[PDB]
Amino acid sequence: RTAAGAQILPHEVLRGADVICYNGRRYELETNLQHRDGSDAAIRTLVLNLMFSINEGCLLLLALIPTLLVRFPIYETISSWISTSSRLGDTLGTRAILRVCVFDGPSTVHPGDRTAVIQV
Amino acid sequence: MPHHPHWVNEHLTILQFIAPSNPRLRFELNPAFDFFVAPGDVDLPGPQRPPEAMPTVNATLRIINGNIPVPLCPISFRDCRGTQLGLGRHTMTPAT
Amino acid sequence: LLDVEATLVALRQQHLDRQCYFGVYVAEGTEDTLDVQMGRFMETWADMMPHHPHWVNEHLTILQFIAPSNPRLRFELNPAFDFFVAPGDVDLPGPQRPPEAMPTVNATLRIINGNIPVPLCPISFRDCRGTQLGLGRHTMTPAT
Amino acid sequence: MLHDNVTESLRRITASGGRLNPTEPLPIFGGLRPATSAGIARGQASVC
Amino acid sequence: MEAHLANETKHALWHNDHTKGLLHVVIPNAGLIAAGIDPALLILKKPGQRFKVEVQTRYHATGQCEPWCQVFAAYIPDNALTNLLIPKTEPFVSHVFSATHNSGGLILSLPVYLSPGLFFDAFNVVAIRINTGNRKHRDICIMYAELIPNGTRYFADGQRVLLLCKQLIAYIRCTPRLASSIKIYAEHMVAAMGESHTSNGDNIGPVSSIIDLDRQLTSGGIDDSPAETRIQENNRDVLELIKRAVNIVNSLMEWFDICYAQLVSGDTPADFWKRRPLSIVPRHYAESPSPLIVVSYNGSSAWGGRITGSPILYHSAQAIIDAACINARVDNPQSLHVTARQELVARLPFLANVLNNQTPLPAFKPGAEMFLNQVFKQACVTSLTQGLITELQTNPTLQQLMEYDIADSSQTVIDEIVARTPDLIQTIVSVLTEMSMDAFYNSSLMYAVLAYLSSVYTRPQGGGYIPYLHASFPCWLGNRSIYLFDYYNSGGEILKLSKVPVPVALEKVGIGNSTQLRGKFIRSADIVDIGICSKYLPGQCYAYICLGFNQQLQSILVLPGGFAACFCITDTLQAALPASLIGPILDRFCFSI
Amino acid sequence: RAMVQCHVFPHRFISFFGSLLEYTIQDNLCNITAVAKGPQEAARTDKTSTRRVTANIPACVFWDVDKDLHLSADGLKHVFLVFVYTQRRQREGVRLHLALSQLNEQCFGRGIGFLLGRIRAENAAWGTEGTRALPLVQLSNDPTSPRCSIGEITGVNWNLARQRLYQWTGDFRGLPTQLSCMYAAYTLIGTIPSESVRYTRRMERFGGYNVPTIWLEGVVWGGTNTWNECYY
Amino acid sequence: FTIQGEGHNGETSEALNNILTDDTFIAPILWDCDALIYRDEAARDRLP
Amino acid sequence: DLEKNTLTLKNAAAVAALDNLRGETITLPTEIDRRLKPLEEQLTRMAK
Repeated sequence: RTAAGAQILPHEVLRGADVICYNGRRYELETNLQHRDGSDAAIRTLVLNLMFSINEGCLLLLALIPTLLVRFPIYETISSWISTSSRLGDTLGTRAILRVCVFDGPSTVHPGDRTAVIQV
Repeated sequence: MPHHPHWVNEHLTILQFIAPSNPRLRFELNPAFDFFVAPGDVDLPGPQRPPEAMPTVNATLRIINGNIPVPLCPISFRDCRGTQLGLGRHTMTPAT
Repeated sequence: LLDVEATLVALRQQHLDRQCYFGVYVAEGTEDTLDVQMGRFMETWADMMPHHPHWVNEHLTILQFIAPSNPRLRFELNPAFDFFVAPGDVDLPGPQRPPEAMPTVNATLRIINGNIPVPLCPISFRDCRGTQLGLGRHTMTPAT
Repeated sequence: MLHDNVTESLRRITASGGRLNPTEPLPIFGGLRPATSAGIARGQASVC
Repeated sequence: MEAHLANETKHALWHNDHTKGLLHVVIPNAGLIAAGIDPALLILKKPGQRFKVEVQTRYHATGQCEPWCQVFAAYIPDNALTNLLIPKTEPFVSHVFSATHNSGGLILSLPVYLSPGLFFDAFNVVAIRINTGNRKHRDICIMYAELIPNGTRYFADGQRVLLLCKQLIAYIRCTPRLASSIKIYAEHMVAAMGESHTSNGDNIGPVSSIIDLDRQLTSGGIDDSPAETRIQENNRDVLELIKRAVNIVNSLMEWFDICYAQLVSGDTPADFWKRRPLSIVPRHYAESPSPLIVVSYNGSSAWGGRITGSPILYHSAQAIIDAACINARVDNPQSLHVTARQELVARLPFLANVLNNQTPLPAFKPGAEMFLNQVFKQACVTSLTQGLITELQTNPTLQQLMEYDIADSSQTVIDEIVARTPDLIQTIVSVLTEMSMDAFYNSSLMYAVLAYLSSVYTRPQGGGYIPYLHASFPCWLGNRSIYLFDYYNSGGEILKLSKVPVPVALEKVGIGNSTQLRGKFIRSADIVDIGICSKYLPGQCYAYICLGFNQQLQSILVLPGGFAACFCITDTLQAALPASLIGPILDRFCFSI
Repeated sequence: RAMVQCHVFPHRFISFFGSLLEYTIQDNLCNITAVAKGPQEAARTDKTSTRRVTANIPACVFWDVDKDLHLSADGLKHVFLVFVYTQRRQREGVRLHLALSQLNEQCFGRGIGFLLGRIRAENAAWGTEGTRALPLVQLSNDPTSPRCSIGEITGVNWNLARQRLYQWTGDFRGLPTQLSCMYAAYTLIGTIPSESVRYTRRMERFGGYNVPTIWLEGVVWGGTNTWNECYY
Repeated sequence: FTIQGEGHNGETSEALNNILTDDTFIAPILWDCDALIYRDEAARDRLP
Repeated sequence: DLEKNTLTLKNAAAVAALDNLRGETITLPTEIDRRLKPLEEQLTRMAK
């Protein structure tokens, strides 16, 4: 969406074929396009940082030594990239704690029934 | 021609008329004033280039027995009426 | 249109017999005059038929073909291809002089529609449905 | 075979009714789970 | 259009070897009606055949050949033009646009030569290999003149897009949905295309806009050549100066793209190139009424593309030849002066190999394989019949010698066939001038004979003779495992009966003295379309005649009646046919790694 | 073979499941319950042949590791499930091994790579399916720096001044490397209540045929199917 | 008797329910020379 | 008998070139007329 907005020439392909099912079912998701929300003001900075990190990581390979190719210390950017990667290493950790132990199935014919759970 | 012809077929009697037809049967509600659809901003007579306005459901007068469908009225009733009316007047079939 | 392979294999392995290959060979002719054609016809009529065909007693068949055993008709396949066995193997056009080749089984598409009496409604049913569909269409006087 | 459009048109013609549409399309890779019936207050019959 | 686009990455990654330039060529399927085959088995039906198409070159008295090209394609029925021109809208397919009964299409790869020394002539025939029946394959053969006609259609493509855009605008405007912003911006865009063209003329003007090919494939061949551009600019300058003299003396789709992406929500490869002018290079013929439309990319500096300046014209290779020919008023360059020959050699390096008279060949006939193979087959059959008749004349003993499984009540007619051997050989000799020659011109016998000669003369420079795929698999190391038997009737008339030969196993019992023959069978679990002629017993109104051949061109007679002759014709072929007749055969049927 | 050759990994959807342990029979019906980690052998269900429960594993459960782990295994061992992947020329296969080592989880990938070093190079060479450097940066960093990424762009249209720039003398589209180097995986499935487990090779007679089996003790199941792979 | 007015993009009723539309089973009496033209214009996609 | 095959192949390969050249010159008179059309306009301007 940001590329289409800032490109003044969007690509006609935006969805393709992305349908999520479950044992032959229908999800009916992403059925709105004109709807706008204020939650997108915080993800633009995140995606910009992610793409900057990707660019610097893929550019440092060709700046150090081309092994696969047959007043400026140039260290502050590398140090900042390493620090941001180390900071995001703990942020990306979202390991689950609770465990689900479903007896038979409550949603086999109708979701929203008696469901079992454990604390392992 | 935007699509296939709507109801040009004339081989429907009871089920061949009530099973596949739905847009042509929804407009038949009461035998007093039929209704029909037409695009909006259309004059009678209209201009050369058809307009592109929002269609509006119009109405058609029933001053004559023309809008009555054929399939729901069998020819047996008409034949019975003709035979009943042909028994009190002169009948000269062969010469005519 | 897909299960005919099994029937073809079955008829190939059945090792059936065939007769009257000259009739089904259909000799072709290019740039041939009528005199040559009639001479060839006379020559074939002289001695071309090995044995008398069995497909000629169709006068009294309605009862005489159903009352006794019908081994030839009981091998009838699905009603989508012809059922006839005769030595063919001809090109387009085929050979001119028909030789004595090995018997083969050939089938065509569903062009034949004359098999109404036996495998479908009988002649009486055909007449009844015809007279039901058509009552009278400009009947003529007996004198005319 | 090369009959997809013809058979789709035939099925549309034969299923273009005007009474009730519980189930009809049944697309590919579809489940079409049965709907929820009533409770335990019903009768008894049979089908054929 | 998807497989070719996926395979284009191999050509895109190429940097060196500019002598093979891949381009998009569309071949109409109008000629498939005369093929006589099933179109269902040509796209996707019963996988396993692995149909492939190969492209090879054919030189003339120079030697060597192109090492083929691994390419493939697929057809598309049911109005391929509709789905290749109109963008794909399968989820919301409706009655969009209007067109007549269209046809299919195919994409074939044809390498081209690009270099500073371009040059152009018509002396090379492109051979196309099709994995179908060899009997009436219905192939085509064209020279290099039709491949490069030096022309393009750049002006006729402008009006084609206008009709489509007008139709799509009318379709969008006919449905009263969305909001008035789309309508008002479309009206503003329409009005922006002209002041008096819309306010005083018409906005859309459907009039008689019918999708048809009338003025698109008729005119526009040579219209953007540099000479034509110079003439046009001179005419425009003349008009401008005339207008100036008369005056002196009297007496922008960004919103459209966004809306299209929002509405259609789907992209096809045939939409990105619509924004730029295209190129059409038709090459029709009288064999079939179907132009050979050629589409070239506009964003790349390929053949026919116009993105940076003057494209490839294939010039500076005809004026010199014409001047040399007209200098002495002689069309043939062989009878020209020494100075003309030297100039032709200097200007054309590739023409120096013809003046030296190397690799002699009668005239210049690229299509010599057909009658060459016909002559080879005739010579081999005459040698075989001479050998069999000589062995029959010099055949010792009489009647049957070994046992032979013959019924007691059926042996009364077995000797009749043996006693008619002179009649049989006379009929075989006489049938050479009566039977059709189109039935044994593409059989397995000629292929086996050609594969047998591959052992001798393994290229002038060497080669291991290791094919990749789709080659002579039955004939790899020896022909003693797979046999070819032809069944013929007896009497005074012999005609072809079977269609495809079936191998028959054979073994010898006795290990000396009077040898015995007893055929066997091998159980196969890969095919069920096997005839019962081979399994037929020797009895039951006699049998056929079999003459097997090994890899050493040794023929063993399997005629029933206790007669067996062994003759070799491997040295007769070399004596009658010298080694100078295998020139084109070695040039074409050769490969190395 | 069809589902493997298409470069599709089905392990991304497999979740942890319990082990069934129950003996019952009915009329064309069988409902077998499952257990988890806990005092299964101490609950004294009294439903087996003996007073306790039976815990056995097939022959293909352990692989030789002493050649690289000659040091004594002083500690609690762990059971790991290994499912490697192969990538060759139109040929592929599966290998559902069962590793059992006392090494750390983070070193399991390194050990697998070291053990399969003779085939890792071949896999990397066969996985490459689907050029001028810039050594003047060290000299142009401080001096002669044409830093005009804003002044020369926001001011001029830049539609005609883009002439020389850089070209890289190449053309590439797509460098798939993440889906080519993935050949090692391990998951913590199954533990042991006690260490120093000794295995004995014996024979068993059950059912309609006698098959070789290995009897073990002090082995339980459970855990989680946490996929944490380390490709090399 | 048959339904007229609906069909595919080519023929509507003639080639579908004419039976003897092909000029091969006709009597061997002719008076014109356009029989071949009619055949190749009718059976265009039927191996002409 | 190879001369007949050779001449048939030559005719088949040359028919495409011949009729392509014939069709290329169809629009040549129209091109000449449209190129000489500005000359008529110049003559009319000179007369005026």
